[PDB]
Amino acid sequence: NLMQTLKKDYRLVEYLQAMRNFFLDTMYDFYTSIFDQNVSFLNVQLQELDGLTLSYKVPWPVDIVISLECQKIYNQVFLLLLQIKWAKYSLDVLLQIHRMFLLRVKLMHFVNSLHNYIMTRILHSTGLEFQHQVEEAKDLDQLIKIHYRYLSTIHDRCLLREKVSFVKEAIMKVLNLALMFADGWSIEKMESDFKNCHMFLVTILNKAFPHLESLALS
Amino acid sequence: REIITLQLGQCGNQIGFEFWKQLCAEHGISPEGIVEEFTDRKDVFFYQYIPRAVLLRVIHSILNSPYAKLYGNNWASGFSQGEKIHEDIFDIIDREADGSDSLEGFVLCHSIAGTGSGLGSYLLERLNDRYPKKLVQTYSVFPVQPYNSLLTLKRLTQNADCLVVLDNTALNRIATDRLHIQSFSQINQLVSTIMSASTTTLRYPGYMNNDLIGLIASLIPTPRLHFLMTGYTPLTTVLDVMRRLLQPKNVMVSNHCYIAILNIIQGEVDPTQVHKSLQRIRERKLANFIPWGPASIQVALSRKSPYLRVSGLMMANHTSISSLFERTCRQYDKLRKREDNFDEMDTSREIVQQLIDEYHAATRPDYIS
Amino acid sequence: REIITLQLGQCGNQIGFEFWKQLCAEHGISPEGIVEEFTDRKDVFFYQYIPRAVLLRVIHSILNSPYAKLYGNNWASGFSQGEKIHEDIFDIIDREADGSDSLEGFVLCHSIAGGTGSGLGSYLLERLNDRYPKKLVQTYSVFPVQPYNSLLTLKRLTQNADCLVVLDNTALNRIATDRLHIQSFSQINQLVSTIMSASTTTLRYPGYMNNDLIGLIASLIPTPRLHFLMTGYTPLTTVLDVMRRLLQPKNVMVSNHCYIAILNIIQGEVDPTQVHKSLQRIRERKLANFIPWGPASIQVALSRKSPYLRVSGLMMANHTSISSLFERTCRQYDKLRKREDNFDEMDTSREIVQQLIDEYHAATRPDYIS
Amino acid sequence: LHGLLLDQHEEFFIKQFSLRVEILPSYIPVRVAEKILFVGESVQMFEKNQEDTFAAELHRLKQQPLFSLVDFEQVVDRIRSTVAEHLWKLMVEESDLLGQLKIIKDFYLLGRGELFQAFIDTAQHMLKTPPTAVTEHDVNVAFQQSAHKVLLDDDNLLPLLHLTIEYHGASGWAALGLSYKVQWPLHILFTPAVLEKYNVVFKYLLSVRRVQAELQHCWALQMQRKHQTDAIKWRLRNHMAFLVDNLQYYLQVDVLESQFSQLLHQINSTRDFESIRLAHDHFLSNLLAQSFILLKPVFHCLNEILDLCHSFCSLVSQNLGPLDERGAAQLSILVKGFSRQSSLLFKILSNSDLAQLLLRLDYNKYYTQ
Ligand SMILES: Nc1nc2c(ncn2[C@@H]2O[C@H](COP(=O)(O)OP(=O)(O)O)[C@@H](O)[C@H]2O)c(=O)[nH]1
Ligand SMILES: Nc1nc2c(ncn2[C@@H]2O[C@H](COP(=O)(O)OP(=O)(O)O)[C@@H](O)[C@H]2O)c(=O)[nH]1
Repeated sequence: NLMQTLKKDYRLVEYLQAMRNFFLDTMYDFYTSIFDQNVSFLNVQLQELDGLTLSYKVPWPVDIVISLECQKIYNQVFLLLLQIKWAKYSLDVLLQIHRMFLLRVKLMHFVNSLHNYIMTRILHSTGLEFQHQVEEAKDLDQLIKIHYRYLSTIHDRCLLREKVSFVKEAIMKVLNLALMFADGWSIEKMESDFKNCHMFLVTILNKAFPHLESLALS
Repeated sequence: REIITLQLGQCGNQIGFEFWKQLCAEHGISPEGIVEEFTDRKDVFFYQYIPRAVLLRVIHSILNSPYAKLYGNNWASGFSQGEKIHEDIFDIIDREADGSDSLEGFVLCHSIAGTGSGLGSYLLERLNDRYPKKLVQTYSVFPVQPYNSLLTLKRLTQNADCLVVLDNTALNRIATDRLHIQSFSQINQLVSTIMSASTTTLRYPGYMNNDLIGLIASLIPTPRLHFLMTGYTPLTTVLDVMRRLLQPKNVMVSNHCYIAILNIIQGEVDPTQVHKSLQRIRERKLANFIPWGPASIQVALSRKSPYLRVSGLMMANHTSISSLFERTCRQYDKLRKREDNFDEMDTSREIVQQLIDEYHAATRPDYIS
Repeated sequence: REIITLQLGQCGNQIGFEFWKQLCAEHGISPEGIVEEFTDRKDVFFYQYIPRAVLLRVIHSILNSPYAKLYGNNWASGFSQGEKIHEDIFDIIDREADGSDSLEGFVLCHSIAGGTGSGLGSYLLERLNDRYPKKLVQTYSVFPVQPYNSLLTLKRLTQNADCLVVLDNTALNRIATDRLHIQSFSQINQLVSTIMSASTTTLRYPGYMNNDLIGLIASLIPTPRLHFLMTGYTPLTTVLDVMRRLLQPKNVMVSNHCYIAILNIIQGEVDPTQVHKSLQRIRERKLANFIPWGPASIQVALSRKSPYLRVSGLMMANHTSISSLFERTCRQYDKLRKREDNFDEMDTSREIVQQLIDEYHAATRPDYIS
Repeated sequence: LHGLLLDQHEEFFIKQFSLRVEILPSYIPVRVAEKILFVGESVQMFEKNQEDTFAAELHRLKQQPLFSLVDFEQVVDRIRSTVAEHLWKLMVEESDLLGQLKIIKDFYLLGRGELFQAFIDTAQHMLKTPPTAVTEHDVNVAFQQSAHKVLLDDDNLLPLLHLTIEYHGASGWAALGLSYKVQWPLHILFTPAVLEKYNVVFKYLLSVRRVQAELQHCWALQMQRKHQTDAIKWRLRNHMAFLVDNLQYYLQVDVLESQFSQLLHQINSTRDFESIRLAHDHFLSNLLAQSFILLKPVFHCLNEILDLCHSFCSLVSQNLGPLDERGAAQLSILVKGFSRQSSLLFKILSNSDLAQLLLRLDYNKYYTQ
């Protein structure tokens, strides 16, 4: 009965589909306003460097599935995703003088390739499999397991749990190049850094656990 | 964030109307601009339903169609007539631009082959004047004609934010090969398909590419090289599509290398096999890129209109487009020494020479400087 | 709190009748001034039904209309006549004031270009301030020897009329060609009546605020000098749709620069929940510039269209760009001064209007105060 | 069923009636207790075939040797929906439930605001003094004279409004109140409790309507005084203190005419009676919250703006010449307190305060403070 009323509506399944939809269109206009703060200003915008804790309201019949420690993980991936949309949009909204453009394609590519990896290859691969799994739910318990086997794996493929200061920080520090170069609109001293950190990125990720090779091409 | 369309001359009004036919056919909107009962965000291309169309002899033909509920030959001739009605047409733009909540772009359907080429030349210089934060993309169509053509190039070389070539000769080839016709009313059937499928990611929201600036700026490396060519083979896995796309028999253009490739997949394909298809494209190496900048191929998934089978579209930035210019360029030098100031024509010839000379250097290992 | 309306000059008497035939049509009032069968508060303009009007050749044209039961050219010549019929007309005015319960204001329709208006309209504003000192005098004046009549009148409207709305015939004749395609006076007046009608919409229907003429003007005029307004009528569909057409100067009847305060009037049945959503996007786009010195806001109000007769819209604007129109006039005045009993009154009038144009040009500075 | 209670020892759990919880049974839910009190009050205030059928059902329950709560509600929910359906007829169709609600929104929620500005103009001097035992009736004749003063004439629904003065258990406005004698059928929905929270809102909304009126009179006093250097300091603070109240008086049509638009929708959609009893109870609960009344800080800050403005408008009206004999020395005291309160509320703002701050800062002036 609970699963029945959860496809729509105590439609627990219907509520779950909306959850991973209102983040991970609509959320495009939301972030673009933040590019150009206040805690009440955002709410009217939503209802229309690393913070913005987001939450939601779940009825008791589905409270047992979407637990409290489940909100934070869903919030964890949302924070990191925006920083990618940020750098991707920051280097996109604009349009040795022309030498800067060679530093654009050499960079606007790299952030774009990463974004193509997290969303499509991960945030849509496991998502396509998860839906095909929940539609065969036959138990109160295993529905938790098939769900908990969706976050704890998507938090691993998207490298955020461990090996942060070993690998994740590299992507994080080169993301600061997407901020510095965006404002300025020293040039020679950027490629010396860029060609180093990018080579630092590949010469560190070269240890590849196996799914990392889908991006290791560039 | 909406995009407004403008149809100029007999050609532009023809290609836009048929495009508005199929687009209204894809959407669940009856010909009478009334919603049909029978998921799609349509505020970008529709106003609550009336399209944001700006049409500019053929007007009678449009009205005679059952879709009435949905609303000389010199280049210098068009340029003069445009200044005459400067405020006449721009009030229609301004009443809709300010009438639009947040305008995003400016798409243009015009043929540079007579008056639309002159009027189109007028709009570009004018649109850059008033609106400095508005994208201008032009779906220009290519084939006394060399003159009108080369001028529109000079205007299009620095005014438009992007450009998509559509040459009639290559389109004439597809007319006989895979259709067996020999007609104007038939070649545009493909052009509408090219146009509609081009903006599918914007009318059906997905995860990536929720704005037109998101699609183009991945291709264009520098504002000078803002010329694109398209591809549409389906007339089957993800690998079968892209390989059918790189064959020059399908490209709508009559050493060299690419700049960047963007692909559109509209079928029910699985996202499990796309990243591997790129590998087999790289290993087998069916295309080369610039030797200087590390170039990439992009591909996006979408959803076909349920109100309407795996199809796909390809957008390209290929340096072989230089040859198309050099032909009319040679044709200009032909009639120049063959036959009140006649000085602007030389200024246009100088600037278009720059762009071509940049193409030939764009494909060299020393594009720097 | 009723408002006695006066009409002077040919232009003023003509627009009023077209303003009257429009108003009584919105209500269930027969041309015989009798209610027809067919909530709408009708006391502000009608006396118990007769309109509280005082009309001052053209009168014959009005009495020949089926609405009969509804009730030279120099500045010096017009004034001289005024003082001669001083006592005659005030008994007409005074008896209407005592008849009303609590008289509040004085609506006046006159044209500065119109000789009679430039002579008789100017005289009343000085007498009206003398006799009744606690009554606002607001005029629907309309700009067009011609520059003389205009500047001499502006000398009175800047110290007597505590409010004013300007209607420029140049922009009106323009709008007639582009979006109406007329080429006469009999056609352009149709749109004039539409402005005055929707200008007093919130008063004729019971609402929450804006239940008096003071309820509209007080938010617009901060200082006794900045007392000039402008109007805009868009429909010639959501709440965000109507506002984006207001701020475009393509519809405002006008020919750094920034506003002072905006009043929006909506006569449709739009959902009043999304109006706060519309204002947010407007502040995001930043479509209009404002003053930094003092606190100001953009306002909006709702009402109901006449049921016996779809979304309309009218905006009240207080712009400093209106000062340019004065300069154009006063420029031509100086042009005729060097080309042609005391010739001194026309001299001081040029000086006092110099303060007005100065006050607006100094208003667009971060230091307008003092 | 008959609108009277048979009790003389405080036995029944229903003692303008109310409801008792500390004596209510255990297994009976509080929800159905709300249903009972409504059907009873609606008949008491109200004073064919729907009578005998309800009797036999009540008697049949006594023969059941097991009280099943699932069946106790099964008969009560029909009776509630029965009297509510007929009451909704009388409230809308003959009386233009909906008709009574329109009357409520008018007089309780200041819907007919024009009546209350003339009511204030007359009943002004007879209320500023401390209220005594005679001013209770001294004002009722003024209010009755007010309705006839705006040609609103109806012997119906006029004698149902009797102004009360909470005397002997201070200005007159602090004790003013308005009671409404509910009819019989609507007594189930209008208990003295729900008519109490309505009364509290009527006091707060009448207060701000009073200060804006006398403030607008000051505006007409400066304009009347057109021809002192310090004379400008008034309007530089008056127009300042005008926007803090006028905009405070806005957002009220955007919270009244919006919430009222939903409650009027909730009835015309659901056929159930329980929906009305919860939607209306939900409708009123928003007014206590959205109107910033329950939140003490915003209720304690703007509260000072009210009586501070009283001193200002009185001071400028208490003289006919310039503020010279310590008057200007007095004006400089409020601005030192008010201007701080302006920035103080700016800090309180920075759920619904955006709808208030958007209007206050669309001109970006408070950003400088
Ligand atoms: N491919 C294609 N080309 C067209 C079509 N209609 C017109 N053209 C081209 O447009 C050119 C003539 O444009 P014209 O009618 O003179 O434009 P106008 O001067 O603005 O009216 C010709 O060279 C045609 O090749 C069409 O339906 N399809
Ligand atoms: N808007 C408008 N203006 C008018 C109308 N009739 C006259 N005017 C204005 O009045 C001016 C001419 O004044 P005139 O009527 O000769 O003054 P009179 O001889 O004293 O009545 C012109 O400049 C017009 O702009 C009208 O019906 N509508």
